[PDB]
Amino acid sequence: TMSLGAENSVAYSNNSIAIPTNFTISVTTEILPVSMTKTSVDCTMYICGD
Amino acid sequence: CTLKSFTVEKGIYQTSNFRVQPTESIVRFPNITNLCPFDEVFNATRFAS
Ligand SMILES: *[C@@H]1O[C@H](CO)[C@@H](O[C@@H]2O[C@H](CO)[C@@H](O)[C@H](O)[C@H]2NC(C)=O)[C@H](O)[C@H]1NC(C)=O
Ligand SMILES: *[C@@H]1O[C@H](CO)[C@@H](O)[C@H](O)[C@H]1NC(C)=O
Repeated sequence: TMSLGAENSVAYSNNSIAIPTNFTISVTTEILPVSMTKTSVDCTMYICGD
Repeated sequence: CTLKSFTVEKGIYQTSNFRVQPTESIVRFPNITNLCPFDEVFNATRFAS
């Protein structure tokens, strides 16, 4: 049975806050297709040839 | 003829396909020439059951 993710209980209370004291500059990749292979078909020569 | 119109707008149009035609015909058969014995089959006096 697959694992959905790691268990993480957030320590919520009505008067506590969590403030970051540092940071990481993270660079991530996103790959997006833009174009296809442009194809042309001669219908008569595909079906019948010569 | 492709666009079915007498006025063709500006652009590039796929119309047909160029192909170089065959120039002559060559027939290549085996050089051995033997008279084929169809006379033994169809002119036989008696056939089998
Ligand atoms: C904030 O985080 C950066 C890393 O993201 C810390 O920089 C590192 O500091 C240690 C100790 O001085 C060095 O050994 C590392 O080489 C540092 N890394 C880089 C990439 O510079 C930084 O010290 C942190 N600052 C605070 C205030 O927590
Ligand atoms: C076929 O057989 C007949 C006799 O049955 C003969 O007269 C005739 O010439 C034969 N034909 C050939 C092509 O051999």
